[PDB]
Amino acid sequence: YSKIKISGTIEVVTGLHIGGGGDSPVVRDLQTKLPIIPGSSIKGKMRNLLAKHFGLKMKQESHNQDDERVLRLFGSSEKGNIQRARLQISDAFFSEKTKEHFAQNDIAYTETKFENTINRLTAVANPRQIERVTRGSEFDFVFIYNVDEESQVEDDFENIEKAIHLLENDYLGGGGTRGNGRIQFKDTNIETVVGEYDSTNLKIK
Amino acid sequence: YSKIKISGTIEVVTGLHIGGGGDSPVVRDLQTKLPIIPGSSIKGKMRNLLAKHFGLKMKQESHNQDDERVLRLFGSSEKGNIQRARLQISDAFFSEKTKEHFAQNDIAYTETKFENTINRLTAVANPRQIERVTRGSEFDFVFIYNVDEESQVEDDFENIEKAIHLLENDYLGGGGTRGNGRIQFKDTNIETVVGEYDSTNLKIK
Amino acid sequence: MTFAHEVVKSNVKNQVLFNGLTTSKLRNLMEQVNRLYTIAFNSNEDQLNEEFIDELEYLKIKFYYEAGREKSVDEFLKKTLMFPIIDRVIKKESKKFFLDYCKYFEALVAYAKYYQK
Amino acid sequence: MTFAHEVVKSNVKNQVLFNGLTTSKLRNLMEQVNRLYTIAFNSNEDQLNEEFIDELEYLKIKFYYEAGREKSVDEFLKKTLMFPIIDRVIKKESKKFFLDYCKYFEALVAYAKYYQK
Amino acid sequence: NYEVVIKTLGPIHIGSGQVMKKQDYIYDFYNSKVYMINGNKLVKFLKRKNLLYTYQNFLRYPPKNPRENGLKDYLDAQNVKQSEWEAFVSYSEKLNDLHLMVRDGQNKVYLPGSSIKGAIKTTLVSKYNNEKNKDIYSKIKVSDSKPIDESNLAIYQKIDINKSEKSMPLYRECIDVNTEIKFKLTIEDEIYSINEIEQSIQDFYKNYYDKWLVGFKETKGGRRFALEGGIPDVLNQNILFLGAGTGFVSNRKQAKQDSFEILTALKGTTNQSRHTSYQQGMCKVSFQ
RNA sequence: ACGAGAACACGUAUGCCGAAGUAUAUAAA
Repeated sequence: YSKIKISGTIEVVTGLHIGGGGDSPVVRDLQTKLPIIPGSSIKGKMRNLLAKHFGLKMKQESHNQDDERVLRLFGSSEKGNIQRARLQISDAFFSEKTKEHFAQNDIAYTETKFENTINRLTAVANPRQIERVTRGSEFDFVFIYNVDEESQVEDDFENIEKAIHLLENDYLGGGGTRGNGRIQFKDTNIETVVGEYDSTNLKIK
Repeated sequence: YSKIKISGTIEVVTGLHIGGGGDSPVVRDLQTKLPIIPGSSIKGKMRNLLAKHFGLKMKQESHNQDDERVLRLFGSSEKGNIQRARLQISDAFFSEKTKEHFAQNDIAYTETKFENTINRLTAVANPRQIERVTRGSEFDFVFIYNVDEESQVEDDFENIEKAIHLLENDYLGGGGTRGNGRIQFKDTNIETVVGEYDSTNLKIK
Repeated sequence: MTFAHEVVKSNVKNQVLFNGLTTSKLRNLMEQVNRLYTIAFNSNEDQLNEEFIDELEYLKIKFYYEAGREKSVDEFLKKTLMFPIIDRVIKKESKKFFLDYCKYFEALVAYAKYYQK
Repeated sequence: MTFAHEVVKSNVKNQVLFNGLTTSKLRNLMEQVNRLYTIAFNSNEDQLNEEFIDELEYLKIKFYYEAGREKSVDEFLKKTLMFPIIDRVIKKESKKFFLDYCKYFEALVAYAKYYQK
Repeated sequence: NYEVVIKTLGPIHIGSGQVMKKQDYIYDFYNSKVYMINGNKLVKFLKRKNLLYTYQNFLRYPPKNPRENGLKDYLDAQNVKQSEWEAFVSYSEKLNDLHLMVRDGQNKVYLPGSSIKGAIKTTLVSKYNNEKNKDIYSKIKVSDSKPIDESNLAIYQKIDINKSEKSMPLYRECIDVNTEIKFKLTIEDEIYSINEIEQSIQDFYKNYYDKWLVGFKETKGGRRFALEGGIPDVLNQNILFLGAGTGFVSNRKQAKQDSFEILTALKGTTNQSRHTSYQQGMCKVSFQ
C-alpha cells in the first residue's frame, strides 16, 4: 500500500492549554523542555467533530460506535470488523523558527494567567493560576495516509479537508469556552512518500 | 556460504511504546533497566507492511498465505514447501552515546504522558497514564543476512530497502495512530563478516 | 526499620489511609526515584558520583517540597522515617545502601497502593 | 552543600521567618529565575552568550530592586549571599554553575515554603 | 461562528494582579503623562554610564523624603539628558501605585475569555433566573480578543461617585474611550440564540437602570455622565459592564443586607482634560 | 573391544485495537 504524507504547521491564535502534566503546568517534552501538542489530542478532537458532522444517535454515543465512514477513516476493529486506522497523526513540536523568533525578540514561551471565581451572594474571590502556551507560536505536524484501497482516497481527503476547516473554526486544548485554543493551519504539503500514487490533484485547505 | 551484517542506529522521532509488560510500562532489560525494542517487533512490522505491499487477498489473509519472495526473505516453514528463513533480525539496545547524553543533561529516560477519554452521552472523563520512550533516544541494531543462493542477493536487498523505507513512514509499538512511535534509521553499514562475498555495491537508506 | 515498612497497615484508620493519602499524589517522587534508580543501577562502582550526591540533595529538596504541598504526604514522610534514612543514605554514599532504600521505598509504594479508597 | 538547609533552620526566631518573609514576596524572582533557566537550557554550548550575560545583569538589577522594596527580602538576600553568588556567577560565565545556582535557590525557596505560618 | 464587535463607551480595565510600586515610571506633574521604562534598555544605559551601583543603592534604601522617592528624580540627579530620557521610555500614558492589565507575550494587551463570558454569564443568569445556565456555559464559546495596540491605553483614577465625590488613592490603567475590539463567538446550544443573548443583556441593563442607576442623581458627576452617555436611549442599546471596577451590584432591603455581608458609592473615572466623568466598565456589543 | 553409533525442542507469527487530561473556575479588592 502506498503512503501519502501530510505536513504543515499549527499557528497558535490565542492561548493553548493542554496541561496533561498537571502551579497547573502544561504538557512539555523532556529532551528540550519545550511544550508540545500531543497527537492524541488532535486525533480525538478531529474524531469528535467529524463524527458530529455526520449522524449521531444516543446509541452511537452509548458505546463509541460511530458512523461507518468516519469509522473507516479512523478505525474501530471492535464490532467483529476488520478496521485498522487509515490516518496517522503524530505529535507537534515547538518549531525552530519560533525558537529563533522569540529569542531575537525576547519573549517568553508561556504565559501565567490568573483567574478568579466570584461566589454567589458571597462576592468573595477564590483565585486560580493557569499557564498557557503563548500566542503566535507555531508547531509543525506530519500525518500519514495509507491507501488500503484505491477508490476511497479522494472521498477520504474530502472528509479530511472538511475536518480541518472545522478545526480552523474550533478550539483545541483546555477550556476554549473560557478563552484559549483557537488554531489555524498553514503550509499544507502533500507527497506520496512510498508507492506509485500521484499527489498533484489532491488538496487540503 | 557467507553472512552479511547490517548495522546502524534507530533514532526515536516521537515517543515509542512497545510495552510488552502489560502502569502500562515499557519493555526493559533486566541487567540495565533500560528500554529495549524486541526484534520480534521489527520482524513483524516489516513482515506485515511489506506483505500488504504485494498481493494479499482475503483467502491469503484467512490462511495466513503470503507472497513467495517475502516468504523467502522471512521464512515460512509451516506446510507446502519449507523455506528456511534468511534474514535474522536481532533486538535493539539503548546506546551508550545517548546514555552519556541524557545522563549529562539530566533528562529522564521515560515520560509518563497522561491521557483522557471523553465518552459520549455522558461527557465524563476517565483518565489513563502511559509510559513512552523519550525522543532523541538511539537504539543500536544488527541484522544478519544469509546467502543461501548467490544470484538472489540483489533482489533481497532491494526488498529490504523497500522494508526500511516503508517502515520509516509508519510506527512501532502501540498508539501509532495517536502520535506514538515513529522511528528513523541513520548511519547504516554493510560489511561481510563471514565468507568470500563482496558487499560494496550494497546500500540501505 | 521494617516496622517503618509495615507501619502502613498500622495506619488504616476510619475510611481513609494516612489521612487521605493517595498514590496519585506520590507521582513526582516515584518518577524521580525511578530515574535515579536506573542511573545508579547502571553505575559500576560502590562510590557514588559527587554529582550523584548533589542528585540525592535534590531528592531531599523534592521530598520537603512535596511534604509542604500536601499534609498526607507530610505525615507519610515524617512518621516512616523517610528524612533520616535519606540523610543516612547520603552519608554512606554506597550503591548497595541506595538500592536498599529503593527497595524499601518501592515496597512502601506498592503496599500503600494495595489500599486506596 | 545544602547550606540552605541549616540556614533555614538558623532563621527560625521568636514566630517570624526572616522577620516575616512569605512565599508571596518572591514570586517575581521565581518567575525571572525560571525563565532564565529555560533559556539557558535551550542553549547548547557552555560559554554564556553576551545576551545571556545581559540577562544575568538584569537579574541582578531585579534582586536589588526587590531588596530595596522590602526589608525582609533584603535580610534574606543579604544572609543567603545571593548577591555574592550572583556576582561570582557573572564572573565565571559558565552555564553549569548557573544551573547549580538554580538548584540552590530552588532549595532555598522550597525550605522557606515548607516552614510557613 | 460569529464575530463580535465591542465599542468601549467608557474606560475598561481587566486587572492582571501586577501592582507597579515606586519604580519604572516618571510622573510628570506638569504635563500629566507617566512614562513606563524598558528595564533592559534602561539598565544597559546605566552600564554605558557605569552608574548601576548608584542606581542600585538609590533603590535599596530610599531617602524616605517623598519628593526624593521616585524614578524621575533618580534619573535627574545623574543629569541624564531628556532626549536620552526620551531614548529609554518603553511606553507611556496620560501615582504611588499603578495597575496594569493582562498582557500577551509581546506586551500586547488583549481581552481575556474569562472576562467576556463573565459579563455574559452574569447577564444570562439574571435574565433566565439561573435556568441551568451553568450547563449552557459549556455550550457558549467566546474566543479571546485580538491584540490592543498601545494607541488606546491611558491611566485613570478610581472615583467614588456618591452625593459628594471622593477619590481612591490609586489609579487603574484603562482602555481609552471608543476603542473597537473584536472577538469571535461560537454557539453549541441554539436555544440561547444571538437575539436571545442580546435581549438578555438588554433586560439586564434595564433592570440595572431602574434599580440603581436612577439613584445617583443630583450629583454633579452623576448627571454629567448619565446625560452624556445617553442612557435613556441606551435602554435600547446592548450595553454591559466588563471586567473589574464595575459596581459590586453589577428589593432594596435584601440588597442592603447582602451588600453589608459582602463588604464585611459608585466606581467611575474623572478626567482633568475634559472635566468629564465616566463610570468604569460599560461598552457596546453588537453581533454578526 | 561401553544397549552402542548417526540426531539444532526446530518452523510460522508481537503488546496490538478505540480511547481529548476534560467540565464549571467576572483577576474581587
